Amino acid sequence: TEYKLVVVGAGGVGKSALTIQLIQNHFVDSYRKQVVIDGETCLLDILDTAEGFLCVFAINNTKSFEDIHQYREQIKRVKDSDDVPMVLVGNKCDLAARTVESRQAQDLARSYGIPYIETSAKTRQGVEDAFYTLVREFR
Ligand SMILES: Nc1nc2c(ncn2[C@@H]2O[C@H](COP(=O)(O)OP(=O)(O)O)[C@@H](O)[C@H]2O)c(=O)[nH]1
Repeated sequence: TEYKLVVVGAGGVGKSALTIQLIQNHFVDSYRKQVVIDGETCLLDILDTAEGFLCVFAINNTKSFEDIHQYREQIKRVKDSDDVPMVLVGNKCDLAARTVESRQAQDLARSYGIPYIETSAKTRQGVEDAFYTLVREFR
């Protein structure tokens, strides 16, 4: 179950930090892990890049947010669908240096028909929520 939770974003947004937090539960390749989400026991196979896509930007990195659009166009163009499980993640919410406003990310996730989750991989704030939210978009 559950290919491939491909985690994709601009360098240094926190794709590695988020994933290892999920798998290895510590703040610092592919991973497979049996999880329970809303009662179901399923397998996450997670591709941390260097079926479902976790699209990550950093809330202090404006370029990494504007890159979101290219990732989306490349996803619609490869799955031939405007409904492929995908979640927009605003990482690094623990920082005060926010150049990307919550509303912007949300208005973008809106026009895509996809959820938006603000996260911190440093604190584990909202990490399960982001991945588990990606799985719920399959259902
Ligand atoms: N303050 C803060 N720093 C972070 C967060 N996520 C990642 N980092 C830092 O950003 C650096 C690079 O992030 P990384 O996990 O390598 O993202 P990746 O290169 O896209 O895989 C790491 O040294 C982390 O310590 C976060 O949520 N908050």
